[PDB]
Amino acid sequence: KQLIEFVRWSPERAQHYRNKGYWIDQPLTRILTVGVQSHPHSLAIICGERQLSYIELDRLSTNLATRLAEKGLGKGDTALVQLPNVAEFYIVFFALLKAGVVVLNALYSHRQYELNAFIKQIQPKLLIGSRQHEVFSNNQFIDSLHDVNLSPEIILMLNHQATDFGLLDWIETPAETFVDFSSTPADEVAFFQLSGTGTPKLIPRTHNDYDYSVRASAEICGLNSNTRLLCALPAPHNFMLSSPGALGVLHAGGCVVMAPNPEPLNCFSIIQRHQVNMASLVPSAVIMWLEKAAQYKDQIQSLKLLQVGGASFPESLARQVPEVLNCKLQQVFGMAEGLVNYTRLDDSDEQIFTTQGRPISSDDEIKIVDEQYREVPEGEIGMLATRGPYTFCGYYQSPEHNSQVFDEDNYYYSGDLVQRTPDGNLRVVGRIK
Ligand SMILES: O=C(O)c1cc(-c2ccccc2)nc2c1cnn2Cc1ccncc1
Ligand SMILES: [Ca+2]
Ligand SMILES: [Ca+2]
Ligand SMILES: [Ca+2]
Repeated sequence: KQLIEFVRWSPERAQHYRNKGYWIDQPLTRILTVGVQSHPHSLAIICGERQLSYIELDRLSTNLATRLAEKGLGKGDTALVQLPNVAEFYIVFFALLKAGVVVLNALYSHRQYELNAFIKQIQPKLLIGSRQHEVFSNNQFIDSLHDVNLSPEIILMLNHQATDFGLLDWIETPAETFVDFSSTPADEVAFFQLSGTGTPKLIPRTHNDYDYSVRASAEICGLNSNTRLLCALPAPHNFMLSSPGALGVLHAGGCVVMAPNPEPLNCFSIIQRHQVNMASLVPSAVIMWLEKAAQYKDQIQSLKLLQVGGASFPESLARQVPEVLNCKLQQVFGMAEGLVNYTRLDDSDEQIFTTQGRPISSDDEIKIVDEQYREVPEGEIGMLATRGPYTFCGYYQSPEHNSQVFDEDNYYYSGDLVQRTPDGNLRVVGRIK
C-alpha cells in the first residue's frame, strides 16, 4: 500500500510555493473536472474524424478507471503505456490519474530495449500498447516477461486481436461492480516523465508541480477556449504535453487537434480543416514546413502562434517563421526535469529571434557557472544550474547519478551551456556531455 518513492522538495520551499499560489494541492484531473463543469459539450480533442467533448473525455476516462479499480489496480501500482498520437492516449492518461496509478508513457518510437528497461524499473501491473506497433506485432516480447517474472497482471491492446483485452472495450463501458478509487495525493507522484546516453531516465512528477507548470504556461502563451493546438510532436513529450501542450490547452478550455507526425502536407490539411491556430515544433520540422509553406499558404493562414523548441534555431531561420508561416514565433527551451523558458508574446523581435526566452516562474532560480562552479560574470557563457516549483529533486531510484547532477543547495545541473542577455532572456549556446 506504499506510494511511489521520490525525492521531495525541502518543506520551506514547499511552503513558499503554496504561499505563492503555485502549488494548489489539486490532482491533474482538476483540468477535466473544471472543464466539465464550465463547458461539458465544447470540443476537447479532435482526432481524425472524431470529436471528443470535455464530458466525453471525462466519462470515458472514468469508465477505464472503474475497470482498473475493479481489477485491484490503484495507489502504489504503476503502468507502462505506449500509444501513438490518438485520442486514446489522453483518455488513458486521465484514467490512470483518476485511478491513482503512476504511469510511465513510453514514446511510440521506443522499442523492446527501452520498454524492457522501463518494465524492470517500475514493475508495472498494467501494460497498454498497440498491436500495430512492431514490439506487439507478435507475442515474442510479451512472453519474454513471463520468463523473467515481470508479466503485468493486465495487458490491454489498441487495435486488438480476438484473444486480447481490447483497450476500446475497457474504455466504452464502465465496470459491473463498484470499487473505490482516487488520485495519488497532490504532493505525491502522479506519473513519470522521461529525460531527453542509455535508456531515458525516470523523472517523478507530482500533481502539484506539473499542474503549476501547465497553468502558468497556458497563461504565458495566452491560451483560451478558442485555442486549437496541433499535436504533431509525440504526445507524451514534456513539450507536447505541458509546455503548454495538450494539458495547457485543456486547462484553458480549448481543443487539441491530433496529427500522427509533423509531415507538412498532412499537417497543413489538418490545420486547414480544423482551423488550427497554434502549433509546436522542433527546428528540423520547421524546415520541412518552410519548404512547402509558400505554395500552401492558403491552408495554414489560421496559424497564429508557432512554438519552436529543441536543437539549434539560428536567427536567420527564426525570422522566416513570421515571414513564411505567417504567424507569431515563440521560442521554447525546456527540459522534462523541470525548467521551461519561453519568449513572451510581447517580447521584442530581437528577443524572439535571438533568444530562448525566460523561465515560467519568478521563483525559478538559475545559476550560470564556470568549470569551478563559480557564477560567471553577467552575460558570459556557463553551465546551467536550476531549481524551482516544478523542477524535480532527483531521478527515480537513482541515488548515485542524483549525487552527480545535484549540488548541496539542490540545484539541478542540466548540462546546458547558456548566457543571460542584457534583456533578461536566456540564449542556449551548447551542451556539456
Ligand atoms: O534539448 C533538446 O534537444 C530538446 C528537444 C526537444 C524535443 C521535443 C519533442 C520531440 C523531440 C525533441 N524539445 C526541446 C528541447 C529543448 N527544449 N525543448 C522544448 C521543451 C519544452 C518543454 N520541455 C522539454 C523541452
Ligand atoms: Ca463525440
Ligand atoms: Ca496566420
Ligand atoms: Ca508572409
